[PDB]
Order: sequence, then structure tokens, then C-alpha cells
Amino acid sequence: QNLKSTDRAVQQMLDKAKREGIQTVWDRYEAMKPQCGFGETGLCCRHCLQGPCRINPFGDEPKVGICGATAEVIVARGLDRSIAAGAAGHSGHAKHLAHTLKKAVQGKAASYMIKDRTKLHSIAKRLGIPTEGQKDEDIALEVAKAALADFHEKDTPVLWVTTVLPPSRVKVLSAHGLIPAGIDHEIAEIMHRTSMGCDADAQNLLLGGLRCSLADLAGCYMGTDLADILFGTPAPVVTESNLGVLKADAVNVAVHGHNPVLSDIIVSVSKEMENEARAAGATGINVVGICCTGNEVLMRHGIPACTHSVSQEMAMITGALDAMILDYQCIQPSVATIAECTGTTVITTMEMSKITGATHVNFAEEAAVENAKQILRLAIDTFKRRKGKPVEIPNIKTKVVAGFSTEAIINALSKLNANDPLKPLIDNVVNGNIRGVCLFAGCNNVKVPQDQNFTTIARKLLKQNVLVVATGCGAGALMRHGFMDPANVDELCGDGLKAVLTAIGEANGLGGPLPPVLHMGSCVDNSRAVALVAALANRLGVDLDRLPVVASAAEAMHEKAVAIGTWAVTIGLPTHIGVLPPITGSLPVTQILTSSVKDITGGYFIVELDPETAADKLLAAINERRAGLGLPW
Amino acid sequence: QNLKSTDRAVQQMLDKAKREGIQTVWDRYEAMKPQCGFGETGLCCRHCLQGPCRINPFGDEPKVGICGATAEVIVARGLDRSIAAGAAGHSGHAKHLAHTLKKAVQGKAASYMIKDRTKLHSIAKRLGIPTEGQKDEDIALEVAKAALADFHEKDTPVLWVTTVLPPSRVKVLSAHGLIPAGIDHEIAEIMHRTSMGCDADAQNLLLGGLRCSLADLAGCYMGTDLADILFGTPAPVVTESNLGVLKADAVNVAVHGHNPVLSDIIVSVSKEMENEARAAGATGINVVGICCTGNEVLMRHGIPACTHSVSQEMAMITGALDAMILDYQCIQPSVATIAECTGTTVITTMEMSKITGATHVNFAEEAAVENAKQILRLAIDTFKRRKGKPVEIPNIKTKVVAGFSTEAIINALSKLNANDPLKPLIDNVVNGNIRGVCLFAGCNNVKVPQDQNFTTIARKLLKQNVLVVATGCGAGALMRHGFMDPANVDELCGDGLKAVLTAIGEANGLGGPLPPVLHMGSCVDNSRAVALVAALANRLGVDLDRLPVVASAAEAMHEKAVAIGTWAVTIGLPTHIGVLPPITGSLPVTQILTSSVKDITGGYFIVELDPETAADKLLAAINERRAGLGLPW
Ligand code: SF4
Ligand code: SF4
Ligand code: FES
Ligand code: FES
Ligand SMILES: [Fe+2]
Ligand SMILES: [Fe+2]
Repeated sequence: QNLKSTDRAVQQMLDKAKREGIQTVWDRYEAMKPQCGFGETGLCCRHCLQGPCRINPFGDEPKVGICGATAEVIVARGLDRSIAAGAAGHSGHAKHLAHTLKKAVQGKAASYMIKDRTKLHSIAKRLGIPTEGQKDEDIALEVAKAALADFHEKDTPVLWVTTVLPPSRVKVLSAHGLIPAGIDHEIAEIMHRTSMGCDADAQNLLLGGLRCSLADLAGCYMGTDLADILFGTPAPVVTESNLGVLKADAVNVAVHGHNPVLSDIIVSVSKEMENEARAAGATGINVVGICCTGNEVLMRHGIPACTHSVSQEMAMITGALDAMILDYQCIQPSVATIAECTGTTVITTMEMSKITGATHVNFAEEAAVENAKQILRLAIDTFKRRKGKPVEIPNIKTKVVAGFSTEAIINALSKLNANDPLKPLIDNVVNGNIRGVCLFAGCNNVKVPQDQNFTTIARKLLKQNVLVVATGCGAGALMRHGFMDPANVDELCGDGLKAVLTAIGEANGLGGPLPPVLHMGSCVDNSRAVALVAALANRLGVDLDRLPVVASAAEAMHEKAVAIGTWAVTIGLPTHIGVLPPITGSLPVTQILTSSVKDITGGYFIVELDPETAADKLLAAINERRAGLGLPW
Repeated sequence: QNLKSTDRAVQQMLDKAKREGIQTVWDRYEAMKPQCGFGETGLCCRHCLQGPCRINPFGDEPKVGICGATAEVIVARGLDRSIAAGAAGHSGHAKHLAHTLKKAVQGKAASYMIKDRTKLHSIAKRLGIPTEGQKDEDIALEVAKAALADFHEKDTPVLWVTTVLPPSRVKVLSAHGLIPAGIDHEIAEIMHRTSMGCDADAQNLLLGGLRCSLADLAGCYMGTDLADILFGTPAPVVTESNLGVLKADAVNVAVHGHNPVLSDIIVSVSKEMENEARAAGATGINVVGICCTGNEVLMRHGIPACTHSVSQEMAMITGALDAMILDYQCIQPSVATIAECTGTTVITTMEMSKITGATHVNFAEEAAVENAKQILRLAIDTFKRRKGKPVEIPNIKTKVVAGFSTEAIINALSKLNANDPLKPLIDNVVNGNIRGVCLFAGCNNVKVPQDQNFTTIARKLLKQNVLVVATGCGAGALMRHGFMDPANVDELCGDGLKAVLTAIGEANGLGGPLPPVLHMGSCVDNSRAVALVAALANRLGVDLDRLPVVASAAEAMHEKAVAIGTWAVTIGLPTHIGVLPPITGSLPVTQILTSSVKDITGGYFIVELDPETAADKLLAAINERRAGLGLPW
């Protein structure tokens, strides 16, 4: 079982699933081997009804698609569609929040409100929306309207790109035609240009992909911005992670998917339904997180994280998960079938994301509290059904310090330098106590023993004094292995980094260091890392492609992760991916993505499946940037 | 060679390509056999980096995707993405025209203008835009703004759906949640819901596909509307088709792709460059059409059609094609490589559709005449290079009567009944002289001997007194085989249909019948068939699903054709497809699309690869509708 997951709680549940005859994602993967080599290399096209077409990576025919599409066209078109799909997810999330904010301030959804007025005003200023003598509700209406306007063409480009990157970066991108005109406009143009008999030049196709990836960035940044307005900007919080956060004697409710519009309300209503739960024989409702919506409520409310990504089924296998409340994205549809075995009530809530066999309870923002109560009463009923049934919750959890929004990191640093908060961080980059910054992002992937790449790479980087930040299920991996517990600083961190984390933590009152890794939130909250890195660039007067900052999507899975990796490259970062994207069937495309793009954006992909080697390559990238700034390394 | 194409001109050029060692689409198809059975059946998924996943149609594992995606989820998700891709193409075309109209009336593109003021006013009225006391330029600005507004969410749904179908049809669709909210909004929502871990219910997914197909319909209708405003509504015209329209002693220029914004200007500028051409030793510039942009200039200007779809390379093989001027969609990228062999100058013009090895000449609507002259001078130079080179133009052409816009059909009918023009058509449906109506649409496909299904089905239907209309490369097939020459009425048509075509043609002055098949235009001009059928529905006071009207995408290829077939079903038509879409790997999805959808929209797919059987099934569908109206059959 350690060949499947490096998480001991997951291993324990894999043994339980095995002896109970419950098929898991790992079993489904085994049943898929050997996987198709055409698909693995990207040398397959189904873009018209003359297909399917394939190209042998090596040897004899077929060498070309039926319409004449070359390997580099086919590979580039497939990649572009994955970027567009990712952009569609993050920006769909953002759109949902924009409509929620609009309804809130129009009096149509009283369960929602402006919680972070300071954030609202800062965003308005950034967008050029007047605030002086205006009512907050009117400012918010204008911010929501601006968010929606960025989905289509208008007299300005996408402001959630052009107003969040430094002017010099916008200039580089504009010179290459990479600034998106509208989010949904770019998604549609990708689908058009990649359809049969359209774009058939690899460089042209890939430039289109870079532009669409910036539409994805805009959607991420918009989603973080609007969620902070509505639900509060995260600040440091302490909680726990892993399956041991479930409680046999409570009604255990997982929030799973992505959007806090749903989960945030589940959290607050669950508190109000405590004596209902107790009337049912439970101690209360224990809300726990899975995937990014779990990260959202962890960051804002300290809701403990149950599990993440590939291991999500394992929460159900305990026998203790009374409900799994879903919105969209990254939910294995197997959960609907496993629920039949485990007793769990799986509940979908969004019209565009249903799962055959799950109960659907429409969630309307206009009726959010009532809908939440209906959902939570299903969960209480489920608890009652498992009275007297044995459960097997692994007694395995870690302590997690999280909540490191960009605002929170600046505020923490400000305790060392009140009027120049980024300077103490830069000072320690310059003196070598901080070698550079690495963002871990993205998924787990069944092909990689769960968490092995994240923890292997992070350990090497921490020992080398890298400041490590994380989001999504990368943060999930790290938190479940103790990388968010300050008690582990002495073991994990180099002496430089330890000194810095200790100095900040002591100056912020909590008699000890910051944690080894800073949790910056959900996958849309990769945008927070952009805000931090853009602020450093502006403070230093250099573009992002000069900074000693890298990213690693160490165990990537979703199309969303492909989009994020691509915008990380587009904004100027060396960006590791630890699984193979379907590009190796075309050397010219691989060379563009890993080498020639450096001449366009300054960023580049590092494709490396061996995590020790990946760590070495990431350190080399950081140190090259250090040398370019005239720094020792 | 007759096993490849039933077109004798194509056969002749296949012999020339063979003896010259020039690889064709048919050769590339042969080199692809046997094709992947997983892709053919739709049982393959590459929506995340855990894939590729496949499902055996029958037998043992794999039985399910790695995430738990079932065969019916996988099939439905793939189909939905193809619909979204098609919608992205037609609506991208429409968007381009909307921006062109806006520039024209704002004084930014003087090469363009309002040519059809009557059409402009009719569209404005339909959309609810005031015209009384308004300047045409202001009305046009408002129409262009409305077109652009339909791409995104707003306070109304997509007006290029809701204002073009009868209220009772809008009501049916709205009750099922099928009216699109915005064109690009729907495309993006499809990409989201079909990404990993989102929608996983076949019926839900397919309803999403139906709604996205209506976004495609909107794009088609918008494209026809705007092109008519800018370039004129078609009226009956006489021209010729097939490779014999090329002229060895002229500069032969093919317009290929889709958008008249390009081709229309090539036509008018080519006339002005006649003595330049003659100075070069040519008789003039001979503009000829390929694919839909060829159909656009055929319909409006009588520009002869060279060839279509699968056989497009054959125009180059003659040795006489001096230039091929491209915008986007349905262009085999092989043309860039074949041009090296044949001498032809292949020229791309749009930023999102380039082909490695082709010359790119940006075309800006603001500079259209100058850009056109630059392009045409490349073509004249190419002519000069082939002085003294033998060419082989098959001496094979047909006469084509075309230009049957809906307005043109109504006007023709009005010669028999001035104030109730649809009544003579309905009278002859009722008395059985016209059994029903069949629309042929869509592509050729290399899997089917070229044109075999279109001509086989059309011959059977015509003998059975069906009024046959055609668009796109279905019209192309029919015209190249003589179905648009009135001289062939006695041979092809049943006595009822012959009597009707004769009575209309005689009443319209041209001493003989209308042609056997009415050419209604390009693929976006499938929207014209909708306008005709909606007008018949309104005149009879019934919905479209009661009318004896069917469609046949007899040799479908592009994602666009999938989208069109799907909206034909959604608006209420029995819709034949003569190639296998990738759905047969899921019986539940197949049953929805071919049977249960009848209970939702009244329409349904008829999947039938044998064209004699397809004809029988289409006649049975027509006659079932006749019986439902209380008519003899
Ligand atoms: S677009 Fe070209 S390569 Fe793709 S399936 Fe169609 S013929 Fe094959
Ligand atoms: S979305 Fe599911 S079925 Fe598709 S490639 Fe990923 S794991 Fe496989
Ligand atoms: S041939 Fe296997 S992914 Fe298409
Ligand atoms: S296994 Fe062949 S299309 Fe994927
Ligand atoms: Fe996520
Ligand atoms: Fe077309």
C-alpha cells in the first residue's frame, strides 16, 4: 500500500477497502494498464469524424493525420484545449462568485454580504472604480459588473490580468499579443482555432495557449478577490488535517469541490444546527474539508482538512462520513457508487454538475440557509442510520498552521519593518538566508505514489533555505505530512530559513517560528502567490523573470493544473511539472515549452518525473536567477 | 478511384496525384487503417493527466475510467466538447462579421457598407430595435451591439435563438432549460462541466449539449443575418461547378474557408485588377470557390465553385491553381505542403489560423482593398511562373442555378400567391405533390466514397416527391452531380414535384422549372432553412416537430456538423447522420440521442451508414409527420 500512497491513514483505508471488496482509484488505474501510448505522447486526434487519427512516435505510418495535421499541430491543439478547459473551470467559479456578490448587494441574497470592506475598496482602486463618497453596495456592484465584463470583449482588455501584473510584464506580454481580450472569448477562440482545418502552426497555436492561460489567471485572481470580499481575507489560523479529524460520535460532513459560496454557508449553518444534531444523538456537526473548497474553509475558518485529491474515496471507507456535499470539479464520480457500500449520503448542488446515483439538492444563493438546512438534515438522518455500526477512523492527524494570504504575509513581515514590509524578506534573499521561493501547486495523480514528489522535493528545497509556499492539494500533501506544523522547523529547515521563520514568528507573538511551508490557499489562490511575487517585482523594480521564484506542479492531474502551469510560465517563472503532459510525441512542441518560450516570456517548463532530480533542477533555476541579480548562491 | 470519389473530375486528379507521387487525403486515410476502436466508439478519455483512459466496448477490464467515469459519461462528455467546438467556429465567424459591421458604420472600414437596408430593418424589428426616425448607421450600430451582446450573459437570453423560433418552440425549450444564456458563456460552461470531476450524469450532460447546440444555431443565424446586411441577400443566380471552371489562360484564385468578409472583397477587387492580370499575360483573374466561402460568393455573385471538402487538394493537382486564399475552418493543412509540388501560392489571412509553410498576409478590414491587392499580386506573380507549363484541368463542369435564400424562395412562391406566399407550398404538401422537405447539410468524409450518400439519398427522395434543399458541401456534392441544373428535373423528379417546380419556375419567368434541389447557401445558411421552416410552422400554427421536414448530414465530418445536427434535433427535426459519431460505445447515450430525446424536443437522430436504408428511414420519418397532420402518404 505504500506503493499507492505515502499517507499512512490512506494506507490503512486501502487495506479496509481491499478486505471489503470496494474498488478504488488505484484499482481502476491498475485495470487500465497498459495505457495507450498514442494518448500518453499526445499523438492522437479526435477533432473530426474522419478520426480517430494517431501518429506513431517512431517508425512507419501513420506519420500524419488524415487532414494533413502534423504531430506538432496535433500535440499543440490537444494542449490548447486542456488549457481552455482549465480556464473554463476557474473562471466559471469566478463568474459564480461575481453573480453572488451582485445578488447580495442588490438585496436578492441576504445570506451573503460584504465581509471585507477594506479588500473591496482596494480592488475598486486597482480597477479604477471610484470610491470617494460612494456607498459600499454601489462600489461592490461596480466591482461585480467589472468582473462580469472581463468575460467578453470590450474597450479594455481583461483587467484581472492587466491590473495585477507589473506594467513591464504587461508590456512584454502585449508585445507578443498575449493579453486576453475576454475570458470566455479566449476559451471559445481556442476551441475554434483547434477545430479541424483551422490553426496548423505549432508556434501560433502555443501563443494562443499562453494567452488563454492568462484568461485562466484572471479567473483565479477574480475568484480569490471576490471570495475575500464575500467571506473574509484569510489570516493565520491553526487547525488539523488527515482522516483522524473525523469523529465517530459526530455527524461528519465533508465539503468537497471548489466554491466557497456553498461551503462557507454550510459551515455557518452547521453551527446553528448543533442541538438538532445533538437531539439526533450526535455531539454536533463536524464539518471537514476535501479538495479546494476544504482549503477555502480551512483558510478562513480553520475547518480541519480530511483528505485531498486522489485519496478522496478513503474518507468514505472509514464508515463515519455521513454526507459529502459537492459543487463542482475534482470529484471522482466513483463516490456515488462507493456511497452505496459505505452509507454516505453524496449530495450534488449545482445544475451543471450532477452524478448519477447521488441525491441532488439545488442550492440557490437566494435560499442558501434553507437549502443548507435541507442538506444538513439529510446528513443527520444518515448519522442516525449508522447508530451502533463500527467505524474505522485512522487515529492519524497533523497540526496545521495556515491562513497565509498575501495580506497576512505582508502583515507578518511588517512586524519586522512597519513601512517597508517586503524589505526584510528581500534582505534575507540577498544575504542568502532565503535562497529563493518555490510555490507547490496542483493535484495528486494516481500514477505517482501519493505525495511522494511534493514531500521529496520540499525536503530538499527547505534544507537549501528555500521559502516554500503551497496551494491546493500540494498544500494538502504538505499539511498531511507535517510541513505546516512549526514543531517541525528544526528537522526540516536549513539554518538560514529557520532563522527567518523564527524571527517573523517571534515578532508576531506566538513564541516560535512560522511553519516550514506557508499555506496560501486554494488553487484559485495561486493568484495570491502572483500578488506576492508581483509586489516583490515592483519593490525591486524588476520583472518577474528576474526573481528567484519557481513553481512546481509536482503531481499534476487536472486540466486546471495545466492551465496554472502554463500561466506560471507566461508570467515569467521556471515551472516544474512532475507528471508527463501529452507533449513528448512532438519534439518541436516540447522544445518550445521547455526552452524557446524563455525568449518570449522568460519562464519555461521543467518536465521531470524523478523528484530528487526535479529538486536539483529547481535549485539550479533559483540559483541562475540569483546569479542574474548579482547575488551569491 | 471510384471507390474514393464518385466525382469523375476528382477521379482524374487522383490518377494525376498517383503518377506524380503526391500524397492525398485518401492515401493518409489508408495509412491510418485500422483506426482505433476506442476512439471510433467514443470509449476514450484524455480529460486529465491520469489518462488516457479507455473502456472496452465488450468483454473484461477496463470497464470504467480511472476517476470512476462510466462509458455513458465519457461518451457524453466527448460529444459535448465537439458541440462546443462547432459552436465556437460558427459563432467566431459571426463575431467577426459583427465587428466588421460596427467598424463599417463607425467610419473605420470604408470597404464595407450596408448593402441590404431592407434586411437591416427587418432584423432590427425582429430584435426590438427602433427604426422610425433613426439613421441606418445608428440602427446598424445597435444591431451589431446586440449581436456582440448575445455572446455573454445579460438581462435577456440569446436573442438569435429566442427571436428566430416560434414562441411555442421557445416555450418547450425553456421548460427544459435549453435556451442559451450567452454564446461564449455556453461554450465555456460545456468545457467546465466536461472537465474532470464535474458533470457525470449522461442525461444532464446531453441536455447541456442541446443548449450549446442552440448557441451554435444562434451563431449560424447571426452570421447569415450580418453577411446579408453587409454583402446582400442572395437571389437566384446561374453559374457552374467542378474543376472545369478553372481556366489555364487565367490567373486562377480559389477562395477557401468560411467568412465573406474576406472573399467578398477578393471578388470585387479581382475585377478591378483585370488589366494588371492581362499585363501579366493572363486573360483576367478567375476567382473560384472552395467550401463555404466559395458558397457565399456563389450565392451572392455567381462565382463558380471549383470543389468542396474532402477533394479540395485536387484543385491544386491540376497545376493551374495560382493562389488559394484562406481564412479559417475546413482547410486541410496538407495544402501547404502540396503547394510545394504544384506551384500554388497558399495564403493565410487571419491571426488565429496559420499553416506552417503558407505565406501569411494579414487581412485587416480597415485596409481590405489594399490587403486584397497585395494578395492578388502574389497570385499574378504565380501565374507568370507557370508560363509554358502544361496543366491538366478536367473538362468537367455542371450548370448550377443557386441563390435560394428564404427571401428568394418566398418571393418565387409569391408569384403564385402574392399575399400568402407560403400557401402554394403548403397546398402541394397537403395534396401530396410535395411529400415533405429534406435539408442536406454538412461535409464529405473520407470514410464514405465522396458524394455517394448525398446523391443516393437525394435520388430516392426526389423520386418520392420530396422538396430537397441543401447547404454547405452537401449543396456542393449535389451541384457537382447536376442536381442544381433544371435540365435534370425530368430525370430526377417525381411527377408531383416536377409539376410544382415547373409551376413556380414558369411564374418567375425562366421558361422552365426551378432546379431539382434548392441551394440555400453556406453552412451558417442552414439558418435560412430554419427561417423557412419556422415561417411554415407559424403559418400553420403548429410547432416544428409536427412538420414533414427532415435533415440529413449524410457524409458529416467537422465538429460544426455535429453541432448543426444537434440543433436540428433540438428544434424538432428527424436528423439523419450518415457516418458514425463516437457514441456507439454507450447504449444509454445512443438511446437518448436516437429515441428518448423525442420526448424532450420532438426531434431525434437517425444514425444510418447505408444510404438506401437512410433514404427509407427519412421517408418513413416524413410520412409519420404527414400522418400526424391527418394527411395521406
Ligand atoms: S482533425 Fe485531422 S488529425 Fe484530427 S481527427 Fe480530423 S482528420 Fe484526423
Ligand atoms: S477524467 Fe477520468 S476517465 Fe478521463 S482521463 Fe481523467 S481519470 Fe481518465
Ligand atoms: S489511439 Fe489511444 S488515445 Fe487515441
Ligand atoms: S485509445 Fe485510441 S482514441 Fe484513445
Ligand atoms: Fe482545486
Ligand atoms: Fe463550412
